[PDB]
Amino acid sequence: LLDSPIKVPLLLSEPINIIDALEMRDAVEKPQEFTIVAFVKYDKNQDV
Amino acid sequence: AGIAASITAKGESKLEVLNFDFQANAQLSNPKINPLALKESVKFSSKYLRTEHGSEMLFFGNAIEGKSNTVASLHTEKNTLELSNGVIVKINNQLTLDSNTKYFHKLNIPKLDFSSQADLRNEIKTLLKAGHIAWTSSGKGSWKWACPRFSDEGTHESQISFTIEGPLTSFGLSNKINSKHLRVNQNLVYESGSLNFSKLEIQSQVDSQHVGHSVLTAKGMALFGEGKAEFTGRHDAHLNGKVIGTLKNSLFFSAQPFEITASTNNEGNLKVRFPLRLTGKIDFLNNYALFLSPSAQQASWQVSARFNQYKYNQNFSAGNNENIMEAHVGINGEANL
Repeated sequence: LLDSPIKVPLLLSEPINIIDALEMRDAVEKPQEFTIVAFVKYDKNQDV
Repeated sequence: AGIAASITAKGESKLEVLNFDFQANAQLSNPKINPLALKESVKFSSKYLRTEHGSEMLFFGNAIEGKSNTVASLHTEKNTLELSNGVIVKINNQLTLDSNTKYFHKLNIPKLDFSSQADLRNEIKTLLKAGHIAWTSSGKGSWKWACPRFSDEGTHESQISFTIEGPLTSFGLSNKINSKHLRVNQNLVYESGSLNFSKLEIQSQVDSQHVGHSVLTAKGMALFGEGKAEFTGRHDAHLNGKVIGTLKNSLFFSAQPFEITASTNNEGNLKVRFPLRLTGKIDFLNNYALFLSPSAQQASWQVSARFNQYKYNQNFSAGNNENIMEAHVGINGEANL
């Protein structure tokens, strides 16, 4: 259920499934991988 | 004081159409003596669609210059669409603008042997000044396509001439269009100087193989203060095809101080080819003549309407004179049974 395609719809209709383009044979027991990494920083000169 | 804002967003997957390549940049500059410069450029690239924009505004006090272009282009197997716009605006003492717009497409659907193409240039040049207007544009475009249900080709040419200076208005319209089946020229001219006169002139010439020809010409000269009106109204229509005949309309008059005369003349000889080889014989004489004076007047109206085998003449004529009063009614009509 968690292996469904994820995309932003510029074109809503998919001529080929993203999984099909990925060529996987995903099963229920296959651990799908997701990792989000975000960094944010605001810089103030210590030279006052 | 300046700010640099740059963006690079890249969302990637398969199905390249689904892959976009976005970039946006913004740069601002502002010294204490206030000449301001601003610039922008935004880019996205996905196989399905690509549109590009760049705008750079400058402000040197009284002087302001605006440049901004945007061009989009669609690319698919059946068709490739192309739209481009460039805008140049500058304001120092007058407000003059130009905005050019090129459109293009080339659509081809070989499933039914269909090909369509149209290139349109839509450009505006405009100048604004206190006491003067200079506006004009050219609606230039052409077309072509061959489809079993529909096939056409021709060129369209429209020019719009407008201008203002002092208390006189100048406006010139002239449309010239050509097509395989329809050919027509439409010139229109108008001018009126303050509260002095009014010049109206019409030039319509329509060309049609199936219908025949039709000519409309008419001209107007009105002078104010003295209350004179003198417009010339004429027209000739040749009818060909299912309806064959001639329609002529002469419209004459002269409105003058204490004198007004109207001459209307509508004539038509029409033979309409109905289904089952039945012809309607329409022949009518509608003729009018009027005169008006403070002391005497007259009105005459005469109709001679005839359909197929039924003919009808209706006669009426009234004349006001101190010597004699005219009052007669002439009614005559025959209907074969």
